[PDB]
Amino acid sequence: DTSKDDWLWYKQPASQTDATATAGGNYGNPDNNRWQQTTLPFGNGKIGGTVWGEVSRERVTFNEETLWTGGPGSSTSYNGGNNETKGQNGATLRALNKQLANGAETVNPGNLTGGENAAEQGNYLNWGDIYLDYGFNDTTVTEYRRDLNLSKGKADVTFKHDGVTYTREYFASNPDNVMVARLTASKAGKLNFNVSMPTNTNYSKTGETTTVKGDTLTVKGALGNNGLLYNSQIKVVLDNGEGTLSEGSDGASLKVSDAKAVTLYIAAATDYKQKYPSYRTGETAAEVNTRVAKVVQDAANKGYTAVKKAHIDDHSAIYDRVKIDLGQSGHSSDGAVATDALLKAYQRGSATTAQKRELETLVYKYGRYLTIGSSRENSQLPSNLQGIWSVTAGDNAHGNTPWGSDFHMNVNLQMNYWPTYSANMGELAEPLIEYVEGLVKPGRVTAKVYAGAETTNPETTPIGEGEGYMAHTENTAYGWTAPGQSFSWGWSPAAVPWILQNVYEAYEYSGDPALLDRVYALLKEESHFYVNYMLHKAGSSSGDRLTTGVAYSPEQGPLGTDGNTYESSLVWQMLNDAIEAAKAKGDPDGLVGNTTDCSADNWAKNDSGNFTDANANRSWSCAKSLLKPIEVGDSGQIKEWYFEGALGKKKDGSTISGYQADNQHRHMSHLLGLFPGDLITIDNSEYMDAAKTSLRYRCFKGNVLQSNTGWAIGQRINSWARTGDGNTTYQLVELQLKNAMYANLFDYHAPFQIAGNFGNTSGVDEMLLQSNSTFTDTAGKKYVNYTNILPALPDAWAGGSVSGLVARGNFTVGTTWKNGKATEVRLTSNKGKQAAVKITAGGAQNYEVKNGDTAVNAKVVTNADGASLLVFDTTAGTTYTITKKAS
Ligand SMILES: OC[C@H]1O[C@@H](O[C@H]2[C@H](O)[C@@H](O)[C@@H](O)O[C@@H]2CO)[C@H](O)[C@@H](O)[C@H]1O
Ligand SMILES: C[C@@H]1O[C@@H](O)[C@@H](O)[C@H](O)[C@@H]1O
Ligand SMILES: [Ca+2]
Ligand SMILES: [Ca+2]
Repeated sequence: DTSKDDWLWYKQPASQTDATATAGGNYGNPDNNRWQQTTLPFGNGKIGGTVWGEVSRERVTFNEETLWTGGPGSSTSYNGGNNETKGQNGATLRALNKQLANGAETVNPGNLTGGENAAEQGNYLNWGDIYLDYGFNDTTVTEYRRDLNLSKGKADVTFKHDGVTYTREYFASNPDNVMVARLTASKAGKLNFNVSMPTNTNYSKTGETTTVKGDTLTVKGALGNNGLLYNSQIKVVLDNGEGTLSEGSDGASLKVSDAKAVTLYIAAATDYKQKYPSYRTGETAAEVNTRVAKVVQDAANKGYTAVKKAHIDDHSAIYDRVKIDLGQSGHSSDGAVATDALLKAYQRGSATTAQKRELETLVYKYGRYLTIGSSRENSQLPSNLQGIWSVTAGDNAHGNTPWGSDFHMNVNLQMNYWPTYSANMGELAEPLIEYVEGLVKPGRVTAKVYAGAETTNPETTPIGEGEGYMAHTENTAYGWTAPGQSFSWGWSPAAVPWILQNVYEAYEYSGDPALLDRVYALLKEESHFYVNYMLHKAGSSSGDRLTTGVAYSPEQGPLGTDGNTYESSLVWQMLNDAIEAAKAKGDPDGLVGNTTDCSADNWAKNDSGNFTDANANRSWSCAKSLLKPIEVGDSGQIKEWYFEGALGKKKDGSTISGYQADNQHRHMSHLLGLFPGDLITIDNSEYMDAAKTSLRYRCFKGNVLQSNTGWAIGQRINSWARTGDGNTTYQLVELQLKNAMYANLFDYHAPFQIAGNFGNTSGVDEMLLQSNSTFTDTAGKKYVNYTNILPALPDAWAGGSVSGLVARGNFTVGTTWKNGKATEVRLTSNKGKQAAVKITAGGAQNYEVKNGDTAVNAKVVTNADGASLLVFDTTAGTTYTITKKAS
């Protein structure tokens, strides 16, 4: 019974599905454009398919997460893009900073660049395709449907051809490390097809072979760019013997005749490893082949029913954690509409309320689905710009694949991991944590070359004990931590502080001690790096403060300013978090310090880069207090640059060079303290009005809401949510759905970029629940990371319910509301932490707490603004119910 499952579903194959939305760069080929707008993704965090659902020549576009060009072996001098001749072991940066300190508003930052060789950078590759050719004379069908069952983690295709009902089922199992295709024909003798696996023609190879052994084909080779070994295998299994399984008449296929029912077991691997400097397992071609062979052998020995059960079990265990009911229709509703038609209706303004709710909740749920498919606990790599799904390939960076489908760390990679915790998929953040840990070794090289932070043995010094690791915007599978070849996107060292927010949240949401140790080690060394090498006393262009020196604000404005709001906001957050992590550990390193004898003069350095006063206070508390990251400009906006006057102008009325004149720059790099950070909050709201002014300019021309890239709308959804304005937040949700989603619900730039799918999920979470702020009651008592129920509920969602969301401190949160106000909150304490609960839609002072059959003593505390929390002790594993006071 699949009647209660969430489906995306279509009444026609990918080839006949609407692909008329903006294609974007790199998708001028019709077939590639069709791919990104209309195919349905599935994956196990490692391998992925995108299903076309073609009646005759069926196609599943195929990926493996580690098929990456570039890195060691791409040249004989691979050093992660670092240009020693430009960086001069920090000397270049030190001299440019002195020019800024001496009053310059900008400098020529041309030698703060690197990463010049595109072959060394490399990119993510589409592996190729699986073709299942049914031979058919005509493609004439009835009762056709293709779907993606998000609830069971599988794709389905069904049609009736010539009296024969055909079925296809595809999934990729994490427990058994295998992709499965189940193919059936209704009447015996009537399942005939050829199975092949061509690799993308557009990457170079060395010694590729397609081979047929038993019921198994193997494509096998090495990448020509870097020697990376790849191997994929399809094992065909006819149902209990019946059918002619023969080698294809071209040596490169397997032919099935006169079945019945078939199960294909599909597996793939490379010899990649996240292991600096070699990035290889050290396997031979023959070893890779044996490995891959086992996975399909074992899958085949388990059999279809067993592997399917284990996959659905594993998938639904994570997928079913969160339920949402806004009064949506679904695939089983009377009058149900296909997903492509629903999208068109929503865009037209012809969709009913129920259909609008169906699209909004489907998109929400798809962001959770896509996380499960691209980013599992045992993935070798986090989700990239496209998750794990791509059709394009070329050897070099900045080539055939847009932005190399890379790890883009000046908003996109961060966005990928915004909903991971709040949407109850905490374990799925593990590959991100490992990736950032993976940046330490190569980033120590960058830190040395560009900022003069030398770790004595960068390969064997534990994380936390080195001098610092530096990385920038464009990153890869191979420690490409160098700044890019052009400064005006390439230089962004605060990328690391930022991604460390995503990493630190793993601890904030769980309270796990093992995670605390890992996040502490990362924060300690990056905080060390900034304090000792990056920060300097600002010159006159940036006022009285420590700044981060030569800066670029992603991705507009002047090149090489004396810090900026982006870097200062992020370093402020990082120090805030480092201090919190140190405190949770007992501050065993004595690094928190204090603000006694605290001055930006404490950062004076001699010619060598050693501090003039070895003993001056440069503690984490001191540095934090000296950043002063937020300044309000003459349009009442948060300034993006410290010399800013009115919006996008200098104090003299001239235009800020490189500022996007219509005010709609996609990035909002100066508002990171509002979201995802904790600098500007509803409780600490000194700069809330300015953040809202800045947001209005970045989203509106007068009273008219502007479109933008899918990810940019996604960040705006989250930012507006943190302000408490549900109505404006919802307008941005509608905008994203109308203007940045293809028929397959992939978010687009254009072209397809997955970050906005993840940002949508996060944004909806922040509407319904926030947990990042600090409450101060009238007596000065602080409640950090209090649970905020319904902080930005739109008037459009008058009633509904949600369960399974996660708040910081490790609480599971369900809430039911009607007439715009909470009727029940269910709070499950997972760690036994003291609860502190705000009910924004209703007022917590009007409610009371129970533990099953008993009343809980909850204290009502309020602040200056007449807002209240319910404050109560809890025990691990207990669910508390909060309901309106009853007589
Ligand atoms: O060259 C790498 C940088 O590309 C920027 O994206 C450009 C894109 O390459 C160009 O074709 C044009 O259309 O504008 C885009 C945005 O300016 C990235 O934004 C930057 O991060 C680098 O990847
Ligand atoms: C993946 C890329 O990330 C940043 O470079 C943005 O400025 C681009 O517009 C694009 O979204
Ligand atoms: Ca992955
Ligand atoms: Ca926080």
